[PDB]
This record gives sequence, structure tokens and C-alpha cells, in this order.
Amino acid sequence: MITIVVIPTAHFSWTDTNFLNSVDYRLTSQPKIRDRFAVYAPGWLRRQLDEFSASLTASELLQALQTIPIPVKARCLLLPKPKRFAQWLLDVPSANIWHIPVTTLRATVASKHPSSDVYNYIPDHVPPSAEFDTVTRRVAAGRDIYVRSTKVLGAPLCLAAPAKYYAGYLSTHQLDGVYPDNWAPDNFHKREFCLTILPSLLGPRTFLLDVDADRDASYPLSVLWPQLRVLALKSRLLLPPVALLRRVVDPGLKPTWSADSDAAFRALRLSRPSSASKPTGFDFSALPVVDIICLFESEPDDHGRVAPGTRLTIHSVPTDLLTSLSIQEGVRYPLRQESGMFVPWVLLALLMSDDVTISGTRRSVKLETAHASARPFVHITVERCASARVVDVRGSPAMYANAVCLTLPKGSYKSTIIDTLPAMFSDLSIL
Amino acid sequence: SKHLSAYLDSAVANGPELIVEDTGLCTSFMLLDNIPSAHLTKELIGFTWFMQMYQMTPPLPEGAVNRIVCMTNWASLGDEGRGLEVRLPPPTDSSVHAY
Amino acid sequence: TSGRMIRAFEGRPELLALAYPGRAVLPTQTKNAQFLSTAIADRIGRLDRANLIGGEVSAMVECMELCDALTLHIRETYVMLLRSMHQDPTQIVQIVNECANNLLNSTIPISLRPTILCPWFASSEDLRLQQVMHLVNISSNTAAALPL
Amino acid sequence: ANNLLNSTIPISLRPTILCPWFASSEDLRLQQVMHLVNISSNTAAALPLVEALSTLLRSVTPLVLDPTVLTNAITTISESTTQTISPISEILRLLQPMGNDYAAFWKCIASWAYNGLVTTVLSEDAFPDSSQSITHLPSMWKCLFLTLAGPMTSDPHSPVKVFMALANLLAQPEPIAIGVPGMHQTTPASQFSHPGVWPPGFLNPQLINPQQAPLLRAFAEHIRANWPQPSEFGYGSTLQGSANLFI
Amino acid sequence: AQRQFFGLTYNFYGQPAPLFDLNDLQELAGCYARPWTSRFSHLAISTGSLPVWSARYPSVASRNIIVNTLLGAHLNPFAGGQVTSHQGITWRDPVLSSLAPVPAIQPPPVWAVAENVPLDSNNYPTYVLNLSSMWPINQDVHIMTMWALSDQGPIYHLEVPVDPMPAATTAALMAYIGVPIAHLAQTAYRFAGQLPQSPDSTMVSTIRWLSAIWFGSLTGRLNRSRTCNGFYFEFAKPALNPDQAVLKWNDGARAAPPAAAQSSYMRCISPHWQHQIVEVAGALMSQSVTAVTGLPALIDEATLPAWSQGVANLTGNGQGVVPCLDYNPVPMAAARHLQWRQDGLITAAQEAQLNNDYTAYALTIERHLTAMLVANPIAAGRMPIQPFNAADFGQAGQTAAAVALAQAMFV
Amino acid sequence: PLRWPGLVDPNYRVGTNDLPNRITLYNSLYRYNFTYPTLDGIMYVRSA
Amino acid sequence: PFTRLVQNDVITNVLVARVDPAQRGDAAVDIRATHATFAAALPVDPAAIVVAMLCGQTETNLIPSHHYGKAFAPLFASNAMFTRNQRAVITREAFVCARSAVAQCQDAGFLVPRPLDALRQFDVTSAAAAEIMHAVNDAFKTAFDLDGALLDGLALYGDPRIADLSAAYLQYGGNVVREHVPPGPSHIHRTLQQVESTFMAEMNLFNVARGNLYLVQTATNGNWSPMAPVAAPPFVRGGPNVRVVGRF
Amino acid sequence: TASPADTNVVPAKDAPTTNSPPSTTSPNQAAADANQQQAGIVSSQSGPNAVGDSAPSTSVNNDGDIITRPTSDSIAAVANATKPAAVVSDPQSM
Repeated sequence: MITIVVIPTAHFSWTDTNFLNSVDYRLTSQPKIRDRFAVYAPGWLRRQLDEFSASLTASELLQALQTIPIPVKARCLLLPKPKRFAQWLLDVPSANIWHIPVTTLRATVASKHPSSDVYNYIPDHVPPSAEFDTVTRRVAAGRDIYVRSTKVLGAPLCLAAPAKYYAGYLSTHQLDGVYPDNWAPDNFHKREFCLTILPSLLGPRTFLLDVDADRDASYPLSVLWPQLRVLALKSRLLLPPVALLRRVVDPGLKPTWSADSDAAFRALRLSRPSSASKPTGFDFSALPVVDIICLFESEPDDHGRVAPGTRLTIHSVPTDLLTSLSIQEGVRYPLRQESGMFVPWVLLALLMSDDVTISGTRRSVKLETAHASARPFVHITVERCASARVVDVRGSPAMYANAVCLTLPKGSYKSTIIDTLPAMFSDLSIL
Repeated sequence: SKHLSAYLDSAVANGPELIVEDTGLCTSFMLLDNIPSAHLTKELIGFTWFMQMYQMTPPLPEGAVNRIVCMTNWASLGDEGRGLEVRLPPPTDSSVHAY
Repeated sequence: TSGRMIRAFEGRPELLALAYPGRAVLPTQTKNAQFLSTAIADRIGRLDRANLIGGEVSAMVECMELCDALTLHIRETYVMLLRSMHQDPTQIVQIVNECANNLLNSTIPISLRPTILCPWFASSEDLRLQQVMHLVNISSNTAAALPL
Repeated sequence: ANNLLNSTIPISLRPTILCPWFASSEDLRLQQVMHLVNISSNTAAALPLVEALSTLLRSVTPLVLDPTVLTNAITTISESTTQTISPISEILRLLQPMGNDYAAFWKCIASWAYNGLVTTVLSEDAFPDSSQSITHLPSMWKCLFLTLAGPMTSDPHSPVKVFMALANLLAQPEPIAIGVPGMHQTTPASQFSHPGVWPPGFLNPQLINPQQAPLLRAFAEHIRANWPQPSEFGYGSTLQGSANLFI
Repeated sequence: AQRQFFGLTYNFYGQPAPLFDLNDLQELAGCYARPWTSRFSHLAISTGSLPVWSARYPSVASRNIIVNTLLGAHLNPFAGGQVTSHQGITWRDPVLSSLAPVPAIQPPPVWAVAENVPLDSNNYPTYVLNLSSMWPINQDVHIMTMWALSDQGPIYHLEVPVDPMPAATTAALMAYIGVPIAHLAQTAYRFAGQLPQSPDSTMVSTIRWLSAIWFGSLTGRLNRSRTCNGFYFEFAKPALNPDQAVLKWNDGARAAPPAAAQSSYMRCISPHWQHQIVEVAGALMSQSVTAVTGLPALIDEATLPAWSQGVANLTGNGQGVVPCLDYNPVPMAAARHLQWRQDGLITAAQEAQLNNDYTAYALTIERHLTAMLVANPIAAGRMPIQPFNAADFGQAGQTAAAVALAQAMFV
Repeated sequence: PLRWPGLVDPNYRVGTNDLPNRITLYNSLYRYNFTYPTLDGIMYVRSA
Repeated sequence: PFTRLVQNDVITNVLVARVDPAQRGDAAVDIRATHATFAAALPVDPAAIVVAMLCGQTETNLIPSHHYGKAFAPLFASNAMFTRNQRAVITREAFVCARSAVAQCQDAGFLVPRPLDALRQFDVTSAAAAEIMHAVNDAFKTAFDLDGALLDGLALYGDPRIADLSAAYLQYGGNVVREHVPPGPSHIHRTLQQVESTFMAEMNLFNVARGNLYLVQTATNGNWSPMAPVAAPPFVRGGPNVRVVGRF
Repeated sequence: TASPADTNVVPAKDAPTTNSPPSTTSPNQAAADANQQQAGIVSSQSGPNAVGDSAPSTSVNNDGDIITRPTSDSIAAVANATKPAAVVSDPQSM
């Protein structure tokens, strides 16, 4: 079971049916592929991270989390206040598993100021005068832990006793928040690979997934990305997403032993044959997009030979745009129109993309589309999909159904997208 | 020029990309097919023999005129590489842009 | 040929055709054939292999194939550079212990470590040079000192 | 059966009778090595042998394990108050009953019969922190347990490791010199292992001044004087192959 | 550390001036950079990857030889206590950080040329006062001296203690298993070069053992059959390129320690060393140890060129003198092959074949070098390769004594 | 043939070239199998 | 052997040698050498051990004879004692045959009779040897209907071109103790040698023919026995005016 | 009582390398870790013993190379890369 630690990217879709899809939807194309992966990444842990995010430095947080085993078998068992808690050991005498004296119990019931004595000497009791790491250290032991506060990190937090003692000691929403943990556990399975949002010690059997995009700024653990990346970099532990599709893992592109020429690699073949009669007849907030590498070439020489050309990377073009236009890999389409302008579909790809860079380096370029450049490009070929993932769209750039205004410099191609695109369909009401 | 950049503590915390390994052929020059050989079918039959006729990829260019040119990492394999390369077209083209 | 062992690129057959010109088939005496026919029989494939442990990767292997000298000289130099900043674990663990004023004393196991490489070090001159360079890329007012 | 059992088995002797149940010692020795080839270094496939042997041992032994008497002796001398957070807390934490059937104990005994294929070692977490002082009482009790359990393990380096544990806790009050380059009195005890790093003072206790490091000198002499002497005994039957390689 | 060293400049082979070109200086030590650790910057794993076959520096040893000659013109402070200039070039500072053309306002005095100049650290007090920064000079000066003292191969020292290897060295060597000799030599040079170290350091003992093991395997006494604590070197096939060796560790029977501590000085007696990487690497590696620990004892003058007779602090003929042995690779190879047959590693038929191959291989080296010398006559003013005579390739030297030493060194 | 002595020259010795004056295309070389362990892979770090 | 406190007698490694190192082609040492301890490590908790030490009790009427006799009887109802012998014997036969087969394929190696040496066979590298051993190992397992490992390890890792197994352990004093396990008298291998020897004389019965092949255009009208021509061969390799085609 | 499962314990088939995960980076170390984790030992209890060890893996060839498919297929791949046409069509054939 090789583990891949995952840090979500800028607009990682979270409410997706499967976290797996937002990573790279190609992994879901084949049953033979999707059966090789486990996910973990439980919600309770997600909520804990959301809270503690404002109270720990990146180094501390990484140092604390890195030791936790994959399936968290432990629980945090909150204790009620001593006056409330003491009654439990007499409501069920056998529940007094520490066998605290009956006299002390009813002395607590009598006292105006019930002391911590009922907590005192209980093994693995965590007082409020404790720190985050204290919990995490015990988490590695797998056994459940008894705590005196809700702000804890590393294990699902559930009530030790029935709700009657905690009621009054806590309030409705607080009493509500622990319900999934009260019956927390679920099994974890031994497939070939298991993705995880939980960090871990990078090593021979643990890898860091590299997607070549900015992190989710809102995701609380994005601050760990630099330290993790550099440690992986210095030991050659990064994995490009394409590597996951191969039968055996290796960090690299164009390996000797594999031609990487298979329907699984071709992200353009998006297919949806299965169904479940689910309410999402479609979830129009989830959008699959791709990052593609395209080769551009100019006219051949006087003897039919052609220059080496240049290849650029286009970022996050929506895939359905290409599929609906019957675009296919490994086909050298003509780039220029009769009047020398770009063919419309290329312009759409550029317009809906996020950024264009040189393929190798990370330098962004603004492409010219006129008669300026000498030896201008006339042919284009898409070579491979560097990444192919679904992304959440709901309310991201704009917020109100009323209206929205987009500012662009003069000379933009807004006319193309507002006229040609709906005209290319002209059958369904767009605008 | 004039890109005055301030020293940043976190910026230098990346480390250079030292480990780059190639499994392809350790070469940087390519043999080319600058002028293709003609396909004779009526007269002068037999003066030319293309390995394609036997369904074989020739180990050497079999054009009428063949050249040696500099194309770095043309046979590279295994991972992306440094990201800057030198590629010269055959001398039948200008190739000025490289300079 | 049965007499040699070669690299099976195994997915790039067209590349294999180029890598070993000696394996050509020569139906007719063309100018290419006139040259290739002179190739020595065994100047191909793996020459020698450094094999240390059974069921373990050979640390390094020597072979001959299509490879220009100039690129070869460069890459060999590059490896030489990497070795220049590698050190064995005994040095590494000692460095860490000394860095902590001999607190947190630790040590390494004693067993074979065949193919490790840890290019993590540099001379003082490098450090001195970098320190000076760092001092050049700042505004010499308080803005430089305060973060430190 | 070591003549714990006496048996009789009648059989008729026909001219044409076949009972293919014999093998020479060479066959057994060859078979034994072949296991080493098949096991290789995979610890996972070696463990079951010790597991099975221990299981048989428990199913056979007349010995009975019961801490009830020990509990009574402890509880009366201790105050047993859910107080005394001093190691009464600690030893109680280890005294309280375990549902593991003391499997660790049996594993050690089983490993003896298979040493050279698998060795029991003191668990890494059992050692005290080498930076900790002897005054930290739980650390002291840990060293007590380690010293007691030492001889049970099959690890040949257990004597040194046991010695170093105490030496670590006595680093400040007993600053002895360890004649091993690359090591220090503060080095974690569990790290020592390989014979080449056995401290010379441990090899020869006379290198430790009594007036300067009394406890350490006494401890070394105690170890060198009381650590048990190994022995041997026969088994099996002379009518069969031996399968032994070294012994 | 070690607060003192002694040295000796090169000898002019009848020529009137130090034998190096300005271009050589500008090439090999220019750019205002520090020249004090460059000896390996132009070496690699094998000759196949290096431009040693033609043009300037057409030999493996050529660059280092030129370096030694270059230093001989600028080490005056350790001879006369003053920095000087030669052909308009001098040090930039009293710390001798780097070289530069002389200033126009206050030039330093011009160096009066001489050869085989004895050198003392004490003549230049500022060195000790800045020992922490001027440490690298110690190594290079020592190396230059160790080469200048001998015609043909440079001199280096061997020793083996009566004790077993310490664990630290054992662990260190277990990490260098598959490494070729050339890379190992770099680390040793890199180690002792850049900062002061005490002789009672683990690396020092480690490298000391390596030189011993290398020689023992070179003589063929250490093999797959018989090893030092499990370690031994493996040499490449003479049929392809024997000028290569790597470290190995093995099950073989471990050799017993010698009855008493053994030590001696060594050098190659034949010109083959100039174009043979294992010799150069082995010498540099071994010389590194003596650089940090100093010379254990005076070298015997009995078998050294005329200028080496009775050099102060370096050579002697008295009681406290360690003999120096020498060998020729070809007879050495024959001895190594013979030991292999006696150990049973090979058959007699193979041993005959190996001798034929190695002799053929060595012949090419001789043929290449002898043609290279006439291409670069020493009268041209620069010495890319040390001069020699044709008969020098045939000397057997003290090879028989050498293998006898290994016999006594690894019992 | 001068571009290919390693391929066709009977007298070609392994480990030779004429680099400063001419580039050959077919030569012998080494290939490596290094591994890049992390710190804990090198030494037992003081966990927790 | 346990060593107590004698430092010079402490064991550092336990290794299995497929070939005596003097004969080994390359180092190819046991993978076990990469481990910190000479054997697999099983961590145990001292506290549990201590408890068991401190509280050991007995029943009130423990008669050692009665307890042990009752306890040991069920064990001897097993047959493991014999299956052990039977499997060991089969292992020997498979080992000898497998080693012999690989030896006959490589051009030189462990000394075995070579009746089939006249047949053409490229010299097998280690990878090829693994294929051959795998075939042999599978054949025996199918034949004798066994389950378990048998010869699995030899093919799966290390060099399959084995010669004679032996085990050894090394002491810190530098002394090494080695034990060879040469196989005893085998039976199957002996008759297999006979089979190969007779095949080399009866290959025609297996639809395999020896000798060269002529291709003369004969347009006769009488008898024809190509498998046994009576006429003199038209020519031979050394014959006058006979050319030999080039390598390509 | 006399349970055979506790008496007939022998190494399973493919024992020496069964747990090896499919990878190319450091197969021997990875396989060693898999064995350790498979056996139920946790790293926090093995301590320093876990750092340097290595174990045989399927990804490693007997010759000592990194393999991604069974060696026969590698042989098949190179063989298939060279198969000249048996019968060709040229005008001058007699």
C-alpha cells in the first residue's frame, strides 16, 4: 500500500461525490484503474483542521500531524464536569472502571465546589492545561483518550458518557457536533495505492503529488506546501499526475518501458455511461478541465522540411469545449483562417484558459494573433494532457445572479465568444 | 534590466533542482534527411532501395543529401529536463534566430 | 547476435533502431550498407557491470552505444560535481551532533549502503561568497537588519 | 519423549512392505538451508515459526501465570490510594492485568530455539530518553525492568544495551569516558548493537575508578558476575537425521 | 591540527626557466579564482570522457604536473619570507588568495629564478596567524613536494597498524562500496583540503586504510578469496580497459593482522603512470593522508634522483629512515595474476591470456606517450609530460620487494 | 569512419577519443543507479 | 551458539552462499548483509516479560510424569515427523536436477556431464537461467502435487546459476565458520543423464534430424530416399570452387 | 489439541518477495519496509533497525536491473522489433 499525500489546488471541488475525481478524473475512467485506490481523508479530521488553522504555525502543525497512522483507531472521549461526571459511576456502578470511592463521589455531590478529584489519577486524562501535541502523541498508541475540552486535534472527538451529563455543561450545537464521532469508526482497505490529505514522513513508500498549479488558498494546510515540496524535491519524490495511470509507479515523463499511448491517457475521451438515478442528473457546478501541451509550427521550407517549432502549455481549458468540437490528439490541424486570423476554436481555447506558458519553464507569455511575427505559425497539434481534473465553479468569480461587468483592454476578442459560440449551437437558448 | 529584487528569506528556501536523470541516448546531434531520395518506377529501377520496402527502420538517414545538426536532447527520455534547449534547422533554412 | 546483451528500450522500437546501428540487416549493397557492413561484431551492448548484492540493483554499468563525446564529457563532469558535495553518513551524523553542541547525540547502523548519494554540502568559500552576495541584495538601512 | 512415554506398536512383517519415512542427515541439512533461501530476509514469513512454537509451548506447559499474589504484596506496601503519582503510578500501570496472555514472555522462549533466524530485542520505546536524568523516577524504573528482562532476550548485545541505559541516566553524576570514537555517554542505549562499539570499560571494569564512578563500576561487575552461563542438551533420536548446521 | 609543513620546488630538466605557459596559468589558475583545490576539477571517472588524448595537456597527469611547475614560481614567501612577482604576475594579498597582474604604482620585487628550493612554513609568520584560512595551501604544497622529489611516478606512503579497523571506518567504507577509485580520491582530496583537521580524526584513519587496501589488492594479495575485514578492490578486464578499479565487500576469509606495524614509501618506477588514472588517483589519495598528518619519517635517499639527495626535513640516510619501494605495472600485473592462480581464482590458461592482454594494453600507453613527447619537446618552454628515455619502460625496479611487503602486510 | 572508430576501427581501444579536434558519435560510457535517501533514511533521527 | 560476553566470539552476520566466494563471478553477496542485525528483529516489551517472571505458580497436585505424559501424547498422533523427511528427499532430487539443467545450458559452470553439448544454445545469462529454473521448479511441483516454496527463492532473486550451497557466520574476531551441504546420492538425475545420452542417438524418433541440408535441383524419375541418400554429397565446405556466403 | 496448523508451518510460495510493492524508485528499501509493516512491527518499536535494511523485490531483475514487466516480455519486445518481411515484391525477381 503506497501512500500519496495530496494538497488541493486552487479551486479543488470538495462536495464532489468522490474526492478522487478532483485529483484527476482520468482515474475514474476505467474500473481496472479506480479499484487500485483508497482515499481516507475523513470529514471529522477536516473540521478539526479548519478550527486549529488559526492557532498553530506551519512547522508546528506539520511536526504534530506527521506521525499519525493512516486509519485513526483512537477516539477523544470528553468528560463532563465533575459534579455531572461523578454521577455516572453510580448510575452504572460497573462503569466505575477506575473504582473511585463512593464516599468521594457523594462528597463531590455534596460540595459547593466539586474538585477535579474525580478526574485525578484517571489514566490518560487530559486537563485543559494541556497542549495539542499531548493528544497527538497518544493518538499514535491507537487507544482512546479522555479529555476535558473540545478544542482537540488528531482523533475524532465523542462523548464518553450519555448526553445527560454534558447537557447544561454544554449547549445544543456543541452537544450536536460530536454525534458522528459517537459512532465514528469505518474500515480502511489494503489496495495498491491510498491517497490522503493527511501528511506523512516522505520516504520510499510515500510520495508527494505534484499538479503544477497554485494551492487552495483557503485550505488550511496549504502553508505546508513549500516545506513538503522542497523535501520531496531534494529526494526526487514528486509524482506528476500522469504517473498514477501507469501499472507501476515512477517519477517521470516519456519512460522507456511505456509508450504511454492508451485510451486511459487520452483525457479528451470523457465518457459517462454509468448512472444511479441520483438527484444530480447533472451537477452544473462541477466542471472538468484540462491542461494541455500544444506544438506550433510555421510553413515548411522550399524542400518540404520544417523547423523544430515550439510547444506551449495551455492551462485549464474546459474539456467539453474540445470534445464538442471533435478535437483529437495527434492531429495537425490548420491554425490560420483564410484572412490570416486564428480559426475560431483556437481563440475559444485561449479565451477560456487561465494562462499560457512555455512548456518547459514557468514563464507566461501573451500570444500574438496577427501579422506581426515573421515565420508565423500555421499548424497546431495537441500532444498530451498534463492534467485533467474537475473543478468547482459555483459563484467563484462572480457572486450575484443580477448582473456582472467584465473589464478588458481595448482590442479583446469579446465579439467571438459572445457571437460565434452561441451561433455554433443556435439551438439551445444561451443568451 | 532594472528588475531590482529584494532579498527574501522564504524565497531562498527552495533549493536548486539538482537531480535530473535521463535514460535516453546521451547525444545532442542528429543525422538528417535534408534532401529526400527520389522514387523511380519507370526508368532507373533498382538504383535505390528503401528499407521501408522490407518493413525496417533504417539506422541511418537514407536521403539524397544527409546533414549533421545540433538538436539537444532530441533522443532524451525519462523526465522533463532543464527546460531550455538549442535546436538548429537544417542549413537549407536561415537558422538566424538562434543567434 | 546471440553474443551480447543490450538495452531493450521496450516501447520506443524506432529509438532502438537508431541506438545500435550494428544490428542492421543489409539486403543490397548501398552506400549505407558499404559502411555498416564493416562494423565490428561485438562493439555493442553491456561491456561490464558492477554487481554487488544478489537480488539488488547493480550500482553502475558500462556499455557502448550511440553517444557523442561532447555530451558525454559534460554529463561525466556534472556527476563529478555532484560527488564533490556528497559525504558518507558517518560525517553527516557527526556534523549534526556537533551542530547541536554534542547534544542529541546519535549514530548510524553498520551495514552495506550501496548506492546512496547526498549532495548536501559546500566549502566555506561558497558560504562566504553567498553571504557576501546576500549582503549585496539588500537596502543597507534598518530594513535589512530587522527581519534577522 | 525423553522416556516420559513408553509405547508399543505391533506390526506384521510381510516380505513386500514399504514405509517411506526415512531421510538422511544430508537431506535434512540441505532442506534446512533451502528454507533460508526461501525466507531470504523477509521477516514477515519468519515470524510464524516462532508463533507456532510458542503456541505449542503454552498448550503444553504446566506453569501458570497469575499476578494476584504480587498485586497483594504491592498493594499493602504501597498505599493504593489513587494517589502517590510517584512510580506507584508507574508500576501499577504495568501491574494491572493484560489480556495478551503474556505472549511476549513465550515469544522469547520460542525464539531461543530459532536464534540465528530471528532475534528478540528490547522494544525501542521501552528505553528511557538518553537526555533524561536518573532523578526522573519513571526512567529509573524503566531501567530496572530492562535490567531484569535482559537475559530473556536472544539479542547478543543485550548486556551492553542494558549497561548503557543506566550509564545514560548517570551521564551527569557519573561522567565516565567511553573509548569508542563517534560515541558518547549520552548516546541512546538501544543504538549500540554491533560488537565493535562495546565500551572498553564494559569489557574491563577496572578502567572505572571506584571513588569517581562507584555505581557504574559496581553495575559492570554485577553484570559480568551474574549474567547467566549458556549450556546445552541433547534431543531427538539417534535413529534419525540431525538437520543441525552449526551446533 | 598541524601548524607546520616543509616543501621542495620542482627541478628544471636543464632548462633555464620554470616550464609553463602564460596561457597555462590563465587557463589552469586564472579568472582571479582560488587555485587551491582545483586538482580534481579536470578529472573524471575514466579517460574515455576526458580530453587527454590530444592538443595541450595530452596526458592524464599533464595538468597536475603543470600546476606543480606553476607553483614553483610563486612560493617564495615560504623560502624568503616575501611575496614576489614573476613575468608581471603576483598574489593579490598577503593571504595568497589568488593571482593577478602586478600593480603599476608599487610593484613587489621580481623573483630571482631558482630550482629545487627548500620551503619552510616558519619563514612566513602570517601563514600560521591565518592558519584557519590559509589551510588549503598545506595540502597542495605537500602534493607538489611529493611529486617533485621523484622522477617517473610520484611518491606516497603506506602503513598498516596491528589493530583491527575501528567501527567508524567500517561503517564509512560500507557506504563507499560501489564507488570507483577516482571518485574516492576526490573525497579524500576534498576532505583534507578545505579546513584544518586533527590527525586523530575518523576520516584520516579511513583514508589510511583505503590506501593500504588499494595497494594490497593491486599486488593481488587481497582478492575475493582473501580480504581485509571483508573489503578489497576489483580491477577491470585488461581485454577492454584495466585502468579502473572499484571497491568491494565480500564473504571471503579475512586476512590476519601483521605481526608488527608495517609502513613504507612507494612510487611507480616506469613512465606509464603519466597516463594511467589508477596510479594518479592512488597517489593523490595516499598523499592526502600525509598532508594532514605530516611525514612520519624521513625518506631513504638511496634510490632517488640527484637533486633529492639529503633534502632537509624530507630525505635522509640515518637510522630513523623509512625505505621507499618502487614497481613497474607490467611485472606487477604478472605477479597479481600469478597470485590469483595460486588462490585458485583462475586457471593457468587464463593467467597466460591475462599477461598477453595487459602487455598489449601497456604497449599502447608506451606508444602513445613516446609519440607525445616528441610532439612536445621540453625545449619549447613548457613541460606537459615529464621527460623519459625509451629504456625506462623496461625497468623492473623493486617489484619483487613490493609484493613481498604486501605478503608481510596482509598475513 | 573517423566519426565511428569505436564502431568500425579494429584498433579502437576502449576509453579513447579525440575530443578537442573531432566529435565521435558512438562510444562507451557508464550508467548509474544512485538512490537519494532522506535524512531519516541515513540515520535514526530522535523521534518525538 | 550463544556467546555471553566473549567479544571476539560475537557473531556479526549469517549468510547463505550459492557459490563458494572464490568461484563467484562477482560479489553478489547475500541481501541480508544490508541489515543492522544478523537476523530478523522481533521487539518485545520488558514489562510483560517481568510480570511473567515474577508470578509463576503451579497446581496443587502436579505430578510431572502424569502431566507431561498426558500433554505429549496428542503431538505424536501427528505425521509431521514423516512429511518432513519426505519433503526433504523430494527437495534434494529437485535441487540436483535443477542445478544440473542450468549447468548444461551455460557454456561453462558447475561440473556436470554434458551429453547434449552438441546442440546449439546461446550462453544463458542470469535472467535466462531464472526462466529455466522456474520451468523445472513448476514441473516438479505439478508432478509431485506439492504446495509451498520448494526451489522458489533460487529463481526469484539472486543468481540462479548456483553451484553448491553452503551457509556461514562471521565472528568479530575475523574467524568465519562455513558449513557446506552437498547433496547426497541422487537417483532421478542419474537416469536423466541416461535419457539424454540415448536421445542423442535416437533423436530421429523425436522428429529431430542431424546434419546439414543440400538443395540441389534433382529432376529424376526413380527412387528417392531423402532421409537417407545413398549417392555421394554434391560438395562439402572445403571442396574446390565452393564459396561461402558473407555474414550479411 | 494436535492442530496441524501449528505443526506444519513452512514458508509459503513466493515468500522472499511477495510483499514487494510495485515501484521503480528504491524497490529493495520499499520491499523491506513492506515486510516490516506486514509482520506487524511498528517503526516506533523497531527503532534504528528500520533505517538501512533492504529486501529482495520483484521490480529488480536477477541481473540487478529495474524491470517493469516479466523478463520474457522484454525478450519478446526486442525480438519483435526486428522482423524483416519474408517475401517482398520487387520488379526484378526472376
